[PDB]
Amino acid sequence: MSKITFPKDFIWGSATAAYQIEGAYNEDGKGESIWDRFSHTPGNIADGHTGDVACDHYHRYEEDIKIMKEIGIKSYRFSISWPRIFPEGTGKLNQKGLDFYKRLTNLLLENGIMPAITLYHWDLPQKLQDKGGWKNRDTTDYFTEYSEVIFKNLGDIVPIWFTHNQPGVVSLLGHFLGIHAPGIKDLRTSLEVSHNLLLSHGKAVKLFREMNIDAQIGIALNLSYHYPASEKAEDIEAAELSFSLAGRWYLDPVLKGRYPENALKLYKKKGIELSFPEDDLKLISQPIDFIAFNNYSSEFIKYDPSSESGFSPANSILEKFEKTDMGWIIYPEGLYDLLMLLDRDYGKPNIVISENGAAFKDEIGSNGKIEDTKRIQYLKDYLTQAHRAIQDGVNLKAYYLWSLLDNFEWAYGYNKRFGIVHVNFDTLERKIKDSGYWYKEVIKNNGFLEH
Ligand SMILES: OC[C@H]1O[C@@H](O)[C@H](O)[C@@H](O)[C@@H]1O
Repeated sequence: MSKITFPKDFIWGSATAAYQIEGAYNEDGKGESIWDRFSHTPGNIADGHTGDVACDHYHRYEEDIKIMKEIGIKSYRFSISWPRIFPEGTGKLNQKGLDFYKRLTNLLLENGIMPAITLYHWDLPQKLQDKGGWKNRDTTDYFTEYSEVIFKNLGDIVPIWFTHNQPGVVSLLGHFLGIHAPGIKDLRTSLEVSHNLLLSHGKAVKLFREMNIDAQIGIALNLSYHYPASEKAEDIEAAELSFSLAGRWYLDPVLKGRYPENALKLYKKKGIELSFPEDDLKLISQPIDFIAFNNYSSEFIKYDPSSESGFSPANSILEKFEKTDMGWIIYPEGLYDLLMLLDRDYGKPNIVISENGAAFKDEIGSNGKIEDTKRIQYLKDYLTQAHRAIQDGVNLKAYYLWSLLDNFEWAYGYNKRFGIVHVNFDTLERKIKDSGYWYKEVIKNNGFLEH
């Protein structure tokens, strides 16, 4: 037996996103977002599910905060719905939308919970999409004007700020694969969108500094460790390319002020040679108080000479792993290896785990309990590896469990449950899962026992 104890001031949190939990999609003057439009189009979401009602958090936030206080989370990461603030993306401010998040933040503080705000978690106002969306560079200024309203109203009571959540998913799934809003399918557009997402991050950070906000700001990137299939140089180079086309396409601009050259080479080979102003990468790499990342699984990559990419997943390795209800492999060591790479490659930054969690099939037993043993095991195993990285010198400051509530899992709808709290989407009843009660004790004890 060994006792696992995290650092004295370690921040234990849980995370949600506005569109995934709030509902009230057309109430109090809120403007239509691209995810309203995407969800209302048949064939885009599993089972025709929508985020129209979701968890109805807009009306039940007081119950959800009381649940947060029972579990004892020290920080709550949520996102603000831009179209609740500016229904047209710019123009007239909707005070009613503002007052919602002002109230929500105030009750969180009154309940001893530290708020942590994501400014952009994919709900772009549809009016801005009608003018090109993130393909239009003007949208990066509209985002900064919206951030200024939030910074002015909440900046000096919210200690932790995330500009963007997973720009790489917005780019890849929303603008190349087209399976996320706004449903666009064009490689060049998705790369222009990637740049403008990053540029809006840099503009918001610059504004954050110029407003002298007494808080910390960062960005939340989707990151995984990409393992080479072997120690042969061809597989290492293949995994390096895979990473630079995924999370490192955003990591390197943010922390080093340059796109990865090996990924640029590939896009040039495909016929796409990118050209952005010199100062754009300066702006993108504004110093940030921490780097934050969402991690769930790991990749395993092999050299694939006859393919266009030059690499492919090492399926013979991947089939040895257990999988979650999402079909993702479970490999806890991948979180240690990822944390150690962040610490090694980027000058030992302060690091925040803005999301970690797992989806499993949930069952409400005859006792009313949800005995989600596999979810507990996932979290405990991944947290053990995060603790290991801390012992080896990584400046990991916070851990946000995805998610507080079962919610709208984008194109999967309500078919995938990530919560430590079960939500019945027909009755809106909340039931804390056994994983929620486990986390409650982890927080109280600042860790757990390993047998
Ligand atoms: O797949 C589960 C989660 O993926 C995350 O990386 C996204 O930020 C969440 O919005 C989503 O619910």
